[PDB]
Amino acid sequence: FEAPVRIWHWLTVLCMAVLMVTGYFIGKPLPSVSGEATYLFYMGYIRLIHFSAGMVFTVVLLMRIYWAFVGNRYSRSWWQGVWYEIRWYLNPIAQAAMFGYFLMSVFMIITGFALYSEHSQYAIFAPFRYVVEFFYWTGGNSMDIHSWHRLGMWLIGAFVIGHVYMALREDI
Amino acid sequence: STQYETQGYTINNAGRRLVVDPITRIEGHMRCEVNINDQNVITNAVSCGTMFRGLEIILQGRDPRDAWAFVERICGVCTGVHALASVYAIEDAIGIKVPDNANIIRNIMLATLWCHDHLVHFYQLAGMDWIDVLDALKADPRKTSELAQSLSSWPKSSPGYFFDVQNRLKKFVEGGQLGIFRNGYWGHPQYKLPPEANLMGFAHYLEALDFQREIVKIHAVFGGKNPHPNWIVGGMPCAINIDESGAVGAVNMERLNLVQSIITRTADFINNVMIPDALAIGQFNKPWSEIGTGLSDKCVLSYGAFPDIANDFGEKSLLMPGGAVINGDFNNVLPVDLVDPQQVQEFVDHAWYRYPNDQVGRHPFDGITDPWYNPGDVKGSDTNIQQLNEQERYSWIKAPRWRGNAMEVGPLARTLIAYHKGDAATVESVDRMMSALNLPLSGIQSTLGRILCRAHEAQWAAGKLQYFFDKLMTNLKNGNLATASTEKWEPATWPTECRGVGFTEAPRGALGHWAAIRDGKIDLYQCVVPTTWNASPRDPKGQIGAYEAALMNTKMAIPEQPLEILRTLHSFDPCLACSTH
Amino acid sequence: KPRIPVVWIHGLECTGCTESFIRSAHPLAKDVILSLISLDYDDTLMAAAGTQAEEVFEDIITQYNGKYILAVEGNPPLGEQGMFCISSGRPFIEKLKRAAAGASAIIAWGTCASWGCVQAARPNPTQATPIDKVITDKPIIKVPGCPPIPDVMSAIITYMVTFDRLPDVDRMGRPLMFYGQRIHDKCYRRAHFDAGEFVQSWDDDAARKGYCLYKMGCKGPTTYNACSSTRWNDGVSFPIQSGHGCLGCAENGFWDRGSFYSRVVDIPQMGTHSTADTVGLTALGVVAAAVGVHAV
Amino acid sequence: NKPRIPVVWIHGLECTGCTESFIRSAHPLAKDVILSLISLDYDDTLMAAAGTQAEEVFEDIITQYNGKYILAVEGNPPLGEQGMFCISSGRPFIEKLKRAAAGASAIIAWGTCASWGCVQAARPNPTQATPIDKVITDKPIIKVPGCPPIPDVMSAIITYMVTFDRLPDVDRMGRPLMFYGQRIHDKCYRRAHFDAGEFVQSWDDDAARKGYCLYKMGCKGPTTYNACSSTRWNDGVSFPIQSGHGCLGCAENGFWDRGSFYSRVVDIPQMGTHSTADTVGLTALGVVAAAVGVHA
Amino acid sequence: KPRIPVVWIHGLECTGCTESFIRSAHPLAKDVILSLISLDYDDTLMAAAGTQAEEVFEDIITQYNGKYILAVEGNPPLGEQGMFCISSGRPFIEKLKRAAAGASAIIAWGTCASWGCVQAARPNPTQATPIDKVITDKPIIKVPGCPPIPDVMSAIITYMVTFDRLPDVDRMGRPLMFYGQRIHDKCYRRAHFDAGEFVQSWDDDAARKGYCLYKMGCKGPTTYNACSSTRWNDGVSFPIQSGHGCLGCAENGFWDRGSFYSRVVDIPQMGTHSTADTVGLTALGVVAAAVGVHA
Ligand code: HEM
Ligand code: SF4
Ligand code: SF4
Ligand code: SF4
Ligand code: FCO
Ligand code: F3S
Ligand code: F3S
Ligand code: F3S
Ligand SMILES: [Cl-]
Ligand SMILES: [Mg+2]
Ligand code: NI
Repeated sequence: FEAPVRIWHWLTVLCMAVLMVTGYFIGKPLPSVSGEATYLFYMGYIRLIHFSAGMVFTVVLLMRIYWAFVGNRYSRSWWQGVWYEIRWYLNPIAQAAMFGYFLMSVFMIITGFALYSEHSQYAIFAPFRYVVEFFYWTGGNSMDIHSWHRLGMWLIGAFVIGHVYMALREDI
Repeated sequence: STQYETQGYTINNAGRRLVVDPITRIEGHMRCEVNINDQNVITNAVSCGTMFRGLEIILQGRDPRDAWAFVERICGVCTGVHALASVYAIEDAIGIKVPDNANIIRNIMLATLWCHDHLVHFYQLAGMDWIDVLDALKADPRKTSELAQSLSSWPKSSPGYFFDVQNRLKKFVEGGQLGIFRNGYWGHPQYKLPPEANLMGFAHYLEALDFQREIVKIHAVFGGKNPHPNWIVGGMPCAINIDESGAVGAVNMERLNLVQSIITRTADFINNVMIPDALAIGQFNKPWSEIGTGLSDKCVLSYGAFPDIANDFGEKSLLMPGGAVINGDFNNVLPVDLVDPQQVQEFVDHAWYRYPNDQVGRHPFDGITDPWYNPGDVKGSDTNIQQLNEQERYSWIKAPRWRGNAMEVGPLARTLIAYHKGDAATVESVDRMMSALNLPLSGIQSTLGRILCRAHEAQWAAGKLQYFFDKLMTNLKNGNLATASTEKWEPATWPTECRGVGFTEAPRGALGHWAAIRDGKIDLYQCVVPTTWNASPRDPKGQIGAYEAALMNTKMAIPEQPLEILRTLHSFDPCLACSTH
Repeated sequence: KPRIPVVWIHGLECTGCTESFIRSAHPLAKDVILSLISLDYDDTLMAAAGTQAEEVFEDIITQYNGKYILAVEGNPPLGEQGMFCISSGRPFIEKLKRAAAGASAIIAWGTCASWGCVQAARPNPTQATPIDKVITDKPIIKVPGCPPIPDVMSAIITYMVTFDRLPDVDRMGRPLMFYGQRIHDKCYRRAHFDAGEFVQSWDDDAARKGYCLYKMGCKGPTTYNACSSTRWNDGVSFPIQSGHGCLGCAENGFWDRGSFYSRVVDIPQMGTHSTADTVGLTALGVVAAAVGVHAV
Repeated sequence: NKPRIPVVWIHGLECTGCTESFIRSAHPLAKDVILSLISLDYDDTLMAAAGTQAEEVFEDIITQYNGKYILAVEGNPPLGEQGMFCISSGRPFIEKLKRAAAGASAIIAWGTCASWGCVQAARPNPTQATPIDKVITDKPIIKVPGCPPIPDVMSAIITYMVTFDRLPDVDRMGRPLMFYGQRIHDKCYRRAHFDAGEFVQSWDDDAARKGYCLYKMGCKGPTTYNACSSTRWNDGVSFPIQSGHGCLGCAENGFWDRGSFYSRVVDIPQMGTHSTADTVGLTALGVVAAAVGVHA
Repeated sequence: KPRIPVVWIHGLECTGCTESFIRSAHPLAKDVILSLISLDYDDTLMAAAGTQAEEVFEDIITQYNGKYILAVEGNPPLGEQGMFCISSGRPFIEKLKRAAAGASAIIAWGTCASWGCVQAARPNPTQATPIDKVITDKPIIKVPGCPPIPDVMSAIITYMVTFDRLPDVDRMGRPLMFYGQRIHDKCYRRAHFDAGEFVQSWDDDAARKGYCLYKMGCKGPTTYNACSSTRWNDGVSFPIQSGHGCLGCAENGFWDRGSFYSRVVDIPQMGTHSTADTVGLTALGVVAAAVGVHA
């Protein structure tokens, strides 16, 4: 068994809200506590909720993308790119927004997993270890992965401020 | 050829030219050129820094709190001293006062570096100029033992021990793989130690090579690692916990016990191995108490160091005295001010840099580091220097002057300053040393004197270590544990614009960092480093620096083998990455 | 028996890597030099200078051509035709290339030779370049760190001598044995990290109990090295243990990765001091502007 | 000169491991402790006098320096067989202990033996071995547990008491806060693996060869207070976990009877980040794979 | 057993600190003097005067050299060669240095000895200088306040006698026990501060209900001392409790920190009820005015 099609959107939103709130505090952690670190795991739980929200998010996102593809794009190699451009200068800047949004999510996954699979996951995560070499090729290290990952989160939050105001503008 | 008069010297570049490139058994990259007359005497000397990195440029725009970490990498040999200067400077600019323990620990870090740096230089750098390593193969172990035991209390002196050392060396060479000893100057007539003294020396070289690693454990406790320990603006990051839960995660009694154990061992090695060896080289190389005087009987400089009163850099606080002497007038030790635009200035008219007017010197607050490699005609091409044109630009080192005077800095300089300021401990110490050598006080102002003063400094520093440690422990007994001031850590608390100076005495002499902060970022960062002073090129007056002065009038027994040049230069303990940064 | 010939050259450097090498506790640097290898050229330690030093260099690389190990400390500058670093009146890069040509393998000591280190930081006045950007036809073992751990340096040396082979390396050319894991993967303060127990300002109660230094900017989480296990100077300590966060000194371009004291750091390809919060919050406030202007 | 503080070191039922540990001290060396910090006036293991000469020393010290000496106690008294399970000078050891404690200013209880009872007190405690604090009730007793305690911890506690002229601050159990304030598990360099859910499952597996956590091999780190993970053993060379064996819990009361050493600790929170998130991912990947029809 | 010798000297001061000391409720100053220490020199209380007093001074610092505690009230003036404060025809600073030289530790009583206090305020006519600027080679325990709390003074004394050690101190040399926290962090009026409930003028309704004195210039938020917990004169009161804001009298250079009746700066302040009352009326007025009932 499964459910209605809007479940697989409210999920992503739930995942998104969690990956943001948690990922935020992985980089700018909450105030410090004090006790006996045997019985305390606050930061560890934030990271855990993050990685596994990122698991769910990743699965849902990829199935949700697989269908839009199979179904022609949306509506029920740079040619199409250069042509998207001519008709693009005349709602055409709103599609490129929803597209950029799904492009970010995938970037947040490629980068997010490069970090997660690092300490020798040694299985199906083998490709993500090109992302690392790439950032090294850039003349950087895995710290840059963290930085670009944190940036992606802010960029997503930008669309969300737009996409939310744009939706609430459908309070006709 | 050109001919001219400066500071009592005749600078004459006629005659034969000699090139020593690379200068080895120094830090970094140096090129030296000389001219000798028909008698084989040096009539012209050229000091050339053959490297540049540009830290002053790299520090532009960065966070003042990060500065120490960048500048520390100016030099891995005098590791830590630039970081000390940097935190001094930034704390001067912002107006930060560090806790007592933080100051004591910083003094310990400096003292530790003095002990380590002096020791390694004596044996691993300068040592083979005086010790004929291959001649040690001809020594009698039993006699070597008797010599060693006549000079020191040190336990490691058995005939069997020297025999073992001699055998290890003999085996080592019998393979033709002489390594670091290959193509040396062994058998040079200036090698004056008897075979037994060479064996003793070489054994101690090995002992020093081993033991130097232990000294820096003090840096590892308080600064995490060596080379390049860690520091913070506002004090030190090594929080102290003696008597409370979690002391395992801080500097505790056990950590302090380790520090105490290193201090004892360090003073013991310096006093009974290095000191007697320095004294021994003195006994066998007395003519060198009259060679390589240079500027040391004319102009010497010290900023002073080791503030014993926290945040007080005045005369009542610095345990190592500061001051300047010019024109050989050692009877008036002049006060030094690093803010005064009239005192410290740098000239680039003979260096590979650009000024709006290269005929004037710039105080570091007005400093400019604009590098341009422009050698002029160098009897070669631009990538094939056969001879530096010492008339024009010939070095990556700036030319520092104090009130227009060329100065010598370092252990000898400091000793003279302290001596003539009437520091009782210093006076007594120096007179004893010279009395033992049956030399006048003047004998210190020489190539030999530099080496002697360095050794004496190591002994001074080792003594100081224990002093500082005791000060720390007294604070701890009194419940004074604070190691940092956090109050003005946040850039929001800083003045919008401010500037400061950080100074201390590095192993090689007077060090200064000049820093200007604007809007929480570094607007200016200029460094004048001890070897910058000593290895300085000429100025618009044609005045020569410490190295060039010291090499003047020097007799060479064989010019195809620059042993006398090496002896004098090495006596300064050149650090070229420091000089150029 | 004969020992393997080693040529140790120096480019732009602070000589910290050489200094580290002689700190080795086991084996002692003394025993390495005397018994394990033949240190045939090394400016810092050799007796010969000038033309005598040059003769040694040419003689070693010629007589032991294709058989010696080249150890490289520092890096070559490309600026001013290479004359930012001059050796025997010529650009250091020529020496490097000449030495590399006859080497059977090359050791890149420290962050300098591996990556570029401090002189290569913005704006790299001299165009300091890591060795592997210049020498592309030789096996290069990167042993990064500023400097690397003394006993790591010697362990790598003893490995190559004893096992007569190069150590296995990661995709970056670093030996897996000491650089296969991150500091954060073996840091004794991890218990505090995961508990959310952090030092917030220097010398607070948290610092006095040895709490995690993540909020003080520790770059342990992204830095591969052995410091948290092997430790420094005969296992006495390492940066974090003495209360300062890891700077990331073993990592490529760590100098230009923002403040050492901040979690969110400079993105070089995007301005002078623009970080992910800078660029990110600017974009968030710019949409809020559009979203509130249009809504009136 | 200066007199040193008189120290009387007595031995009950023990293995003499604590005395051995004491002389392992790296800083200060045991030699210097004996020479300069204290006056070790009685100690069966080291003293020249035996028999009636030893008895005379004992009597003379505790009488002359009555109320002014420190009593160090290694081992513990047996209550069984009227105390004749441990006989000193033809009398029950407990009589010696009581006589020594009556004149002491303060008592140091070396090791788990004196602190708790250790191995001889394990089920069924044939001799009724009893910790010192159960016998002596009117004197300050500083418990320095461990089997044995860390050498440098022992000397540090001694140097503390000499230098600062006072007893170290203690928990409710009498252990010095300085070294027993935290758990092994809270300063263990393998926490990263614990926290990730990366465990050794059997000896010398790939996990063990990478130095993964030993929680599932029975490590009692999570319930053991000691300094082994920070201070470390034998001049900071190693500690049990670092050399691949889990903590036995040897600093803790009755640790011998807390089940097998290879049995997992209980009531310790443990939820791995990567272990949980790997499960969450496959659970979701497998739910989808089932619905699509590419199950297995 | 003999009692620890204490030498109590006086520089430029008001004798407020000596007065405070004798206010001690527990232990009584009487019992401190008879049973806990040996107050061997103290100009205010000793019988001997002139040459007799000088003889006592010399005898104590000689006989008990290296073993006595030096208690310092007031401070030395550097102006006029030190002759702004004259003791036995000579500058007080000479007696200070002499007494310091033989002391094992120095207690700097009050703001005067610790910092400078009122005489060091602008323009410091006599160049009054705190003890730690003059004596640099001795442990100095600063016990600031004008004067310090009587029972804090005696508690510090009893600590050093009973525990035979100096109290742990901050980086400023203040005993952590009584100076580790700010007045504002233990003030019984913090509820009002946090609510935004302030006295605005003297004897208003807010003052008669014991509201916060932040707006009346209370320097509590920047002052380290124990007045809000230990309180004054056997726990009877402290400045804020009797309706006056903290002057900051335990802090360095507090006399020159602007008027006492001027608000303190860079202290975060955001009321709970003062903010929520504002958000409410902003919303209610936007609403009531739209409906039409602005009246
Ligand atoms: C909308 C998608 C996501 C958002 C908004 C998000 C947000 C964040 C943020 C802000 C950080 C902190 C970066 C820093 O300051 O260092 C972070 C860390 C991280 N994220 Fe994500 N993330 C997302 C997706 C993912 C995914 C799919 C994964 C894959 C498992 C992932 C794995 C990680 C990891 C491994 C870290 C750092 C863990 C650590 O070392 O503590 N993220 N995330
Ligand atoms: S101090 Fe650094 S390496 Fe250690 S646990 Fe914290 S972040 Fe990780
Ligand atoms: S269970 Fe043991 S091995 Fe694992 S982190 Fe805890 S103390 Fe270390
Ligand atoms: S400002 Fe003054 S009256 Fe108000 S809470 Fe703070 S200390 Fe008390
Ligand atoms: N000593 C030293 Fe290095 C130089 N010159 C510095 O500073
Ligand atoms: S700063 Fe470098 S020394 Fe190790 S702890 Fe970090 S890699
Ligand atoms: S067994 Fe004992 S030795 Fe330490 S590691 Fe556990 S407390
Ligand atoms: S005025 Fe002084 S008395 Fe206390 S309340 Fe303020 S510190
Ligand atoms: Cl030794
Ligand atoms: Mg400079
Ligand atoms: Ni240097």
